[PDB]
Amino acid sequence: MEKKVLIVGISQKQKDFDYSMEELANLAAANNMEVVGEIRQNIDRENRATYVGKGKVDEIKGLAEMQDARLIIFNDELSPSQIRNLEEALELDVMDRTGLILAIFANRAKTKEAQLQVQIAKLQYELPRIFGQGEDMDQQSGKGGLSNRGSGEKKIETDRRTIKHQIRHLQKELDMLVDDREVRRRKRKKNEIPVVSLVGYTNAGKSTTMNGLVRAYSETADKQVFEKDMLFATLETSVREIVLPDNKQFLLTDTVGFVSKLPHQLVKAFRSTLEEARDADLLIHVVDYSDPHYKTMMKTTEETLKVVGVEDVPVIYAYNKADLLEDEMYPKQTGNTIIFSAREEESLEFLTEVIRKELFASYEKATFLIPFEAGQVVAYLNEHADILETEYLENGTQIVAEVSPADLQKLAEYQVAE
Amino acid sequence: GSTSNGRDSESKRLGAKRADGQFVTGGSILYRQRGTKIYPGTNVGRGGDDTLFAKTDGVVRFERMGRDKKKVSVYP
Amino acid sequence: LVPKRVKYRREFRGNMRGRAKGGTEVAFGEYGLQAVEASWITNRQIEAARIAMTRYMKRGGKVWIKIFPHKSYTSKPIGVRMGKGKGAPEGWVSPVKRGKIMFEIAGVPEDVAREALRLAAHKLPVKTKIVKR
RNA sequence: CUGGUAGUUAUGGCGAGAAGGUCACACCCGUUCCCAUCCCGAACACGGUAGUUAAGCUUCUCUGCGCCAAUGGUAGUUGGGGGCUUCCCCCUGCGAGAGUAGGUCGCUGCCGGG
RNA sequence: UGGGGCGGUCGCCUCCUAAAGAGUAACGGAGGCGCCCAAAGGUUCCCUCAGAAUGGAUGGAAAUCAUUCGCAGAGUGUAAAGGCACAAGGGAGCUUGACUGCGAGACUGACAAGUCGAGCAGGGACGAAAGUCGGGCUUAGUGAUCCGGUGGUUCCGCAUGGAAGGGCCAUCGCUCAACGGAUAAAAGCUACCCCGGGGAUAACAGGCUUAUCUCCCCCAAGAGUCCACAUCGACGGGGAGGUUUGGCACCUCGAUGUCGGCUCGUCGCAUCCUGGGGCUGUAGUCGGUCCCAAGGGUUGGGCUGUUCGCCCAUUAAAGCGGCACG
RNA sequence: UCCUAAGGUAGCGAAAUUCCUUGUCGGGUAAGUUCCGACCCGCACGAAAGGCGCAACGAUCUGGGCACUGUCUCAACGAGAGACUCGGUGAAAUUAUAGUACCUGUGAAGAUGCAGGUUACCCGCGACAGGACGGAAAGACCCCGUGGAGCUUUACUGCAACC
RNA sequence: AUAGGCCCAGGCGACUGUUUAGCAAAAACACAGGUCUCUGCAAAACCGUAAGGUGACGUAUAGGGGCUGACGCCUGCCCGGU
RNA sequence: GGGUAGCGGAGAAAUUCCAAUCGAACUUGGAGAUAGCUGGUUCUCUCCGAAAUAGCUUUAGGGCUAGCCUCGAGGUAAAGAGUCAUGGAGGUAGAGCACUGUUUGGACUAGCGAAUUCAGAUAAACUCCGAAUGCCAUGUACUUAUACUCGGGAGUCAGACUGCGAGUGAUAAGAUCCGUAGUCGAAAGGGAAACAGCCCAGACCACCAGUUAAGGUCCCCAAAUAUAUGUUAAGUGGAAAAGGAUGUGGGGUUGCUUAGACAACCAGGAUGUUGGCUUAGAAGCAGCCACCAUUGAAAGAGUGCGUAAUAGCUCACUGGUCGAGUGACCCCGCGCCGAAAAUGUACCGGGGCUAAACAUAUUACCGAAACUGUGGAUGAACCU
Ligand SMILES: Nc1nc2c(ncn2[C@@H]2O[C@H](COP(=O)(O)OP(=O)(O)CP(=O)(O)O)[C@@H](O)[C@H]2O)c(=O)[nH]1
Ligand SMILES: [K+]
Ligand SMILES: [Mg+2]
Ligand SMILES: [Mg+2]
Ligand SMILES: [Mg+2]
Ligand SMILES: [Mg+2]
Ligand SMILES: [Mg+2]
Ligand SMILES: [Mg+2]
Ligand SMILES: [Mg+2]
Ligand SMILES: [Mg+2]
Ligand SMILES: [Mg+2]
Ligand SMILES: [Mg+2]
Ligand SMILES: [Mg+2]
Ligand SMILES: [Mg+2]
Ligand SMILES: [Mg+2]
Ligand SMILES: [Mg+2]
Ligand SMILES: [Mg+2]
Ligand SMILES: [Mg+2]
Ligand SMILES: [Mg+2]
Ligand SMILES: [Mg+2]
Ligand SMILES: [Mg+2]
Ligand SMILES: [Mg+2]
Ligand SMILES: [Mg+2]
Ligand SMILES: [Mg+2]
Ligand SMILES: [Mg+2]
Ligand SMILES: [Mg+2]
Ligand SMILES: [Mg+2]
Ligand SMILES: [Mg+2]
Ligand SMILES: [Mg+2]
Ligand SMILES: [Mg+2]
Ligand SMILES: [Mg+2]
Ligand SMILES: [Mg+2]
Ligand SMILES: [Mg+2]
Ligand SMILES: [Mg+2]
Ligand SMILES: [Mg+2]
Ligand SMILES: [Mg+2]
Ligand SMILES: [Mg+2]
Ligand SMILES: [Mg+2]
Ligand SMILES: [Mg+2]
Ligand SMILES: [Mg+2]
Ligand SMILES: [Mg+2]
Ligand SMILES: [Mg+2]
Ligand SMILES: [Mg+2]
Ligand SMILES: [Mg+2]
Ligand SMILES: [Mg+2]
Ligand SMILES: [Mg+2]
Ligand SMILES: [Mg+2]
Ligand SMILES: [Mg+2]
Ligand SMILES: [Mg+2]
Ligand SMILES: [Mg+2]
Ligand SMILES: [Mg+2]
Ligand SMILES: [Mg+2]
Repeated sequence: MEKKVLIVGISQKQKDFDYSMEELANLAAANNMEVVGEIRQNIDRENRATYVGKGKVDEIKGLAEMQDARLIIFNDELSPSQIRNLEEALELDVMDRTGLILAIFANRAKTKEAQLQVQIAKLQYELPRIFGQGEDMDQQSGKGGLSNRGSGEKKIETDRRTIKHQIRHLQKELDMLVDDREVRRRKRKKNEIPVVSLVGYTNAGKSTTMNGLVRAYSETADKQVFEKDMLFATLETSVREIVLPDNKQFLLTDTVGFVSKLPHQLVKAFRSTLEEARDADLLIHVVDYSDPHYKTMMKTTEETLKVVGVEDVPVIYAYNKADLLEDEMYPKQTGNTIIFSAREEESLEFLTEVIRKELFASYEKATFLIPFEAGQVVAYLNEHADILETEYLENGTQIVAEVSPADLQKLAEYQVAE
Repeated sequence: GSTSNGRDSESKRLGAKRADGQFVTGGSILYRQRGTKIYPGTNVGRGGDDTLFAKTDGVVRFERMGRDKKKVSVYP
Repeated sequence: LVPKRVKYRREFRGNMRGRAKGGTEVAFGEYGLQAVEASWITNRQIEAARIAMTRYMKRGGKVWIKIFPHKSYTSKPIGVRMGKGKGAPEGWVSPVKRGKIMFEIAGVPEDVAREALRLAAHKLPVKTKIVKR
């Protein structure tokens, strides 16, 4: 059924501390749990032993036993000794934000890449905590003496080695999977298709933008990407063709969303996943302009991109949800900023116009004379470049069109000087 | 780990103590029961804890009263 | 598929001798899967088979599931010895005897029905066959 | 023919449709008396018989429900013998439950009156 | 007591396991008891429940009233099971049999104990008789002996009469709950330890098992710039191995030396390099994946007792396992 | 403001004390789980069971240099004492009897001796240690015995001594 | 032939000394110094049933017991419980 | 040269030393301390022959009473065992939905949704039903040899595996704990290569006699290179699943065909027309909507390849040559792949086998300490 939980937080000199508890409640509501009470404390430093102090523990226990809760959720990462102390004091179950995010990710992992990533993150998180957890059985006080027969080791060494071993096996499987993944990018790298990637915060509107663009400018436009409010809807990346009316081709990629106060054991998984965004040719930053806190989001967004390791890539900041705001006109371009609504034909037209302006800038005018009997080149021009005017001459076809340097070099014999 | 179970009561040795067609002496116990699973018949008495016993000498007969019930009698 | 409540939390495992007592004929739809052997069938297996065979038909026609997981089973973790009472319940199971019809479908032609039942039968731990009313 | 009183696993019950009579039985009339109501002569008790078969009661007809119930087959199984042992197969004897053919609108005894 | 310790339990009652007589084990699955009632006991007479529909002021889905249907769908002091509507359920009148001496004969049972009982005598309660009554619908609600206290008694009473003191009958004093109760009276450390024993019983290695583990597969939704099967593959399903974490306690306690390294190797192939090949998202270069293949080869240091691991610098390459972790 | 007899002061701090932990940053090295210097979320420092410093001292413990070298790469040669052959003298631990192969299997589940195969003329001398679950010591670990002894205390019952 | 290798930095203990004859030489013990407490002389304390002794042929600047351990700077709050 | 002596002394303190001995010296005595523990316990033959369980226990590897063995003696309205006939008590297997829990799909619905109904499921602790077996009696039935009471002497209280019925465990274990039968224990002989517990079968002694059981009959190695009819090509037999597959044999249906089928060969395979739309195009063959008509034997508004569009190739379909079969599905038998481990072939005991394998039927022989033959020894009961 649904479990009853509590959420506990300290001010800790955070600048807001209120959106943090709001999003913690939202995350709990995304794990088939409901918040039946929150406790906050305005302490500028974190308690070393119980994270809240002596009196707050009793207050929390009283509220939990009055509201009939089954678990307590703490807004920040805990310590193994803190977990031991809180569990002993409360006589309940204790869980922290990192555990909550891992729980959210575990049951939404479909492809085994995500499943293995979450598995390794969970084992890495639980590895330091097993010390006092297993000492209760290990610290049996009475075990023996000198024996002249034995393992030549103490039990702590043995169980440390056992827990250390399996981590390497799981990481090895991860590495093999990523190496296999690099095989499927061979065709993209061998050719030189430009790539543009959508990034941003969660529920910003990336998937809707991608679906609109795909419906507008794709051959197999029936290939849509899932969209919803919920929570981390897309846990996988997608790549699609986009072909423009002026006969230009590029690839559009979609990736996952993130949230503030992100665990460090899972940022490695995100760094593995965002490897397509790392080698992108253009970045589109979707921002939910309607949300008042959106500004804060932008900062934390760059922070994530600073950690996975994507930099020096041109970025266009797109402000979604323009229709939800009153007394505003859209689409509009200001510097490297776009104001638009994803569910609009004209907004998508403006965004794709901006993309075409930014990426393709080395398509210059050129004139070619293709002889009639030696034809089969006008088709290449029309299906690989945008033409302006062609003429039916007695000696052949006189075409003028704007092309790329590769086309110029390939068609260097047909050029005519002026 | 603990069971929290493990108790039982001593068996009470219920059921028929004499056979149909057997000769029996006065005062002998014929049947032990909870409730009147079998009723007393002719020359048969019912004890304080529902025990059926013979009141005379004779031969034991297990018989069927109206459709759903049974009884036991002793005939000289 | 889990029962809402049970009278007891622990139960004997039972046996699977003999032919199925009832439910050996197609009674609602036109097509059915029949068990040829006996097996425990869990609710994960039922759910996987149902999703496969329903997705193939694109939510057309009707599907009837003729078995319910009434029984529960327990287990013990790694590292515990024998004794100290019975273990904790894990999942729910349906014991299926030979001859039992466990899935029925209607509302689709021969090809769609037979291919959906073939797709479903590969998710199950028992040896099956396809029968028509 | 009827009134009383017994026996018998509902084949005897429930339901429906009709005939009959103060000879018996009953409803019915009344509350002085014995007796009675957590109040009520409704019941119980007592004192009579104008009307009545309207009901109970008695007699006849219905399978609608209920109940009783074969034959064959099948499940299971004692003993003997085999497999490829979540279990299965063969020989011999025993043999259901469900379903059905069919049965049933009771049958016997004693006493007093017509 | 699936080593011992920690935890739990120890007496009695009811059900399942228990294989259609009785009995039947496990640190198997579920619950109760250490009382209550002066009527909730005895007897005589009388009668019948839960719920629903309908109709009606406060009144409402449900309070009291009226009709109909209604085999028990209620109740039975309390847990369960077996019983009970000729009540064992519910009312009213009178009462104390919730009596004294016993008891043919049976059930159960190692003993000690426990259970049922017609009938006889004394004196009664209720009924007009017949008759019923030695507690409660049945089955839990309990503790031996020794030693003391209280009441009774035509018993004894150390020369004799008494007395002191005993006996006999009735009754009282136990979380003696480790509940057949060692004493009226009792907790810990031993790495400073000792003796008698045991592979009846743990720690190393062997054996069995294979949940877990490592490897290999089946189906195919999906990913892969179109495109299930170049390369991957969710939800589910099937095996091989015997190197992991476990289970068991079969050899060894009148001794089977236990980690890492050094010296010396040898074997398997699920192949790290080198040799041959099919497919490719194989233009070339550089690669990916699978099939054949065990002939030979497969580095020196920093840190840590370390195995492992991280780092430095190389190499064609810096394989994974078995041999009592050789 | 609540509670307390009162709420850990100075100084020091990943420490002979820190589980997480190879904490984080810096130094030293090509590379430093050890070492040195800082930081302070001290699992579980702390003021005569003293806190923090400190010249001189140490067959103390720890980290780094110069010099030096068979410690090592990677071993070679030479001297003497045993070993070896000859003459003299001459024990011991141990031992059920033995004409005492190998592989795969079987079996109280690890066989010289059992099965099926494969090898193998009889007797010695100099060497090496894989096995004889090799020898030595009725396992010190572990459990058991209504075994023992030493020690403790607000276990029980006592005794000395003192008031 | 016989005849100191040296230097830099850290923990611990001030130092010379003592110790598990036969596995541990030390960071353990001692120590000079500090402090608390008891003791008026037939002293307290200790041996012994006692007599008799040590203390001491001493007399509070002396003698017994507890803890700390050169030296430098210091040694905070609590008398509810025992 | 002297002093301190074991309920003690000495200790710059380590349980350190007090004659190679110290968490309490050595010697003699109490003393043959006590030991529910381990070891040992000495001549022969004859008859019988267990237990490894219940209850209680400061009990758990000890004991006591009962159960099971042996020796002696008694009494009968013969009480013991098997089958047959007859009569009973009892709710398991199976089944069912009448109650109680769990549960699926409709109709209808108090208001997505409680009740009523229709159909369909499920149960160790559900039952309107209900066996086979087992149990208790009766009999005068038939057969057969114990049964009980009293007394003397015990040992046993660690059990193991195999089949069947359950729990626990993972529907693991040569695991653990009960019920039921067997064998071992305490049982040799024959067969499973070897191999307590599986299969056959119970050794009084002797024989250079016979017949059989399980298992076998090419050689090791005694006996069939047996008989008849089929199957298998893997060394399957002699190891392993989900899945995959024109292996092979036997059946049962169905389409076309000597007015010529299937396969190949020869010839044709056309016209409006490049159908319309879209596109720079789109000509059958990028894509969308249509799929008509004519000649004719038929010939698609096109089956695939090909161009950039064409062009070009090919198919569907028809006539011609030869003249016998050919193509779809269902059931059953035996085989195939999936199939990898460490000293040496090593998953038939070996050689070897194409039967010396498998299926059905048949008949001889071998084969034990079983049973029989001949000769000895010996116990009991009952007779003369
Ligand atoms: N009014 C308005 N609503 C919009 C606009 N764009 C998107 N939305 C809403 O916001 C939601 C965006 O969801 P989605 O794009 O799936 O979020 P996401 O970025 O994929 C979250 P994740 O990172 O897990 O994939 C949509 O459900 C849509 O209804 C817009 O322009 N205007
Ligand atoms: K299947
Ligand atoms: Mg220890
Ligand atoms: Mg009563
Ligand atoms: Mg006592
Ligand atoms: Mg110690
Ligand atoms: Mg081990
Ligand atoms: Mg092992
Ligand atoms: Mg021994
Ligand atoms: Mg090193
Ligand atoms: Mg190289
Ligand atoms: Mg190894
Ligand atoms: Mg560092
Ligand atoms: Mg460094
Ligand atoms: Mg430091
Ligand atoms: Mg210091
Ligand atoms: Mg110093
Ligand atoms: Mg200084
Ligand atoms: Mg000096
Ligand atoms: Mg110095
Ligand atoms: Mg000589
Ligand atoms: Mg010599
Ligand atoms: Mg041999
Ligand atoms: Mg020789
Ligand atoms: Mg004992
Ligand atoms: Mg000692
Ligand atoms: Mg010392
Ligand atoms: Mg001084
Ligand atoms: Mg002093
Ligand atoms: Mg003096
Ligand atoms: Mg002093
Ligand atoms: Mg002193
Ligand atoms: Mg002190
Ligand atoms: Mg100084
Ligand atoms: Mg002494
Ligand atoms: Mg010392
Ligand atoms: Mg000593
Ligand atoms: Mg024994
Ligand atoms: Mg033996
Ligand atoms: Mg044998
Ligand atoms: Mg032949
Ligand atoms: Mg499968
Ligand atoms: Mg076939
Ligand atoms: Mg043809
Ligand atoms: Mg095969
Ligand atoms: Mg095979
Ligand atoms: Mg093969
Ligand atoms: Mg085999
Ligand atoms: Mg052969
Ligand atoms: Mg003879
Ligand atoms: Mg003879
Ligand atoms: Mg004789």
